[PDB]
Amino acid sequence: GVPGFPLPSIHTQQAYDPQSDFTARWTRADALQIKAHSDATVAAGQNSLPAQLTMPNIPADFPVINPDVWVWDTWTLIDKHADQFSYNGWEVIFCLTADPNAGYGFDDRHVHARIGFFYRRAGIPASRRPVNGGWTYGGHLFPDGASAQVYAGQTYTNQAEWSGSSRLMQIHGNTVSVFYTDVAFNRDANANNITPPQAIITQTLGRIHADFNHVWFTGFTAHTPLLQPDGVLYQNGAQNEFFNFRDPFTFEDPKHPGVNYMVFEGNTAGQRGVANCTEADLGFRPNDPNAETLQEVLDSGAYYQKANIGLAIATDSTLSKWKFLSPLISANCVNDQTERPQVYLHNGKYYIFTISHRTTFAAGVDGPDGVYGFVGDGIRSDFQPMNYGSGLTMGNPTDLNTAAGTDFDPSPDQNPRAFQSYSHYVMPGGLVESFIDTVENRRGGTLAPTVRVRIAQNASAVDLRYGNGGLGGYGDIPANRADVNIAGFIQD
Repeated sequence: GVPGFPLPSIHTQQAYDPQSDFTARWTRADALQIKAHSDATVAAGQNSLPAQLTMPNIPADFPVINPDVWVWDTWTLIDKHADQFSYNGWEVIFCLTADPNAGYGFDDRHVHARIGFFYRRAGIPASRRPVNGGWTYGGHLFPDGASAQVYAGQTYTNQAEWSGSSRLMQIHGNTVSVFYTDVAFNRDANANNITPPQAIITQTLGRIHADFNHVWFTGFTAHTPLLQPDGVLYQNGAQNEFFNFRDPFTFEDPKHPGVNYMVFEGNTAGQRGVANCTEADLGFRPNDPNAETLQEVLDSGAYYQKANIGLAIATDSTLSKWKFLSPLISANCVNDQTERPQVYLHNGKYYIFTISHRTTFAAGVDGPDGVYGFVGDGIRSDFQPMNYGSGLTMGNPTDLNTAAGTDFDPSPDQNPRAFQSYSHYVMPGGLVESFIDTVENRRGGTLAPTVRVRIAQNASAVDLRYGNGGLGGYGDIPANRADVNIAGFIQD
């Protein structure tokens, strides 16, 4: 109830059938709360965010995970409940990787990304390992031809492997199903698409292995298209050449064993630039003195920002086949990007976490790059945005009062840590891993210090007593469960 700003929308948190068609809305009313709690008295380049929603500062002299590989979106090996498993004594993490010494600049790595994996010994406290994580690099995760099979006999200039998840299919076996986003591009000489990009959510099954020294994989030769945008629940390339569709995360319905769901980044279907946002996407409470009109918001171009978090359900046991369901959350007229959705269980509630960019917010809505959060009573809920009704869980240190800039061209009046990290993922215990983007005109293609957020109902707070003032050591992505498979172990 903050002076001069609209009240946040009302959200019940009530569960709905996941098969139903109810979509929660991260409304303008909700999102505007961010600038409502942003301290407007700060000096140029100081953090205007509320201190408990700010991520600790990353040091300029951070280490690198590996001097020979660029590393960003990073996940690890999880079961159907998102618990993180070591395998026969090893921790493993899967990364979008790229090559520093090939021709291209950090910012153009994306059309080049390859999934790689790192490993290190399990069961060891972070204070006892190298400053840079101790991660030894295993190489590419997939055999070289294999991800491009999805686009065999189509024409493109670039085909890359974008992020997703790795699921331990057998809690004490070795089958892993990697879900990832198999993208293709057809760029002209100025990097413009002559033809709209393709993103296809893809499964590949493979087996993990480990001896005493060394981790490795087998399989990953079969890459099965699972989902691609249909242009009716999820926006496609024909509709918007800049459409988002990626970041598959799967899980077993906790209240229903056997049934599997997946959550992924999307956009609200339809042709780009259609000005079809509704009073519901604005979500103001009746007679609020500070509400905006639908006509104002439209006139301002906000209808260009049309993110959703999508849902799909596996149509059998193998996770090789899936049906789209109505989106879980839309952010029409609020933000174009809700990346890396995950459902997360805590205290018998359901949390959707997703990350976003300051510069994908719609006109007149404003917030940091970082992690945004929603709570409810089920998989499909009338989700309540976290903290002051805003959705903000943990932003990079940002002055919201001054211009944002970019991770390659910083504005002088903005904070040098606005782009310190991205791709935050919330691990059991509320531990948050992420990659370093920009710290004081130092680009990091590398893992950021793991950090912690205590989560309490519809609110959160960064734990300033985690590790070292909140900073928990670089690349710390720890396993809370152990897969001890003696029989595949002796099969080396």
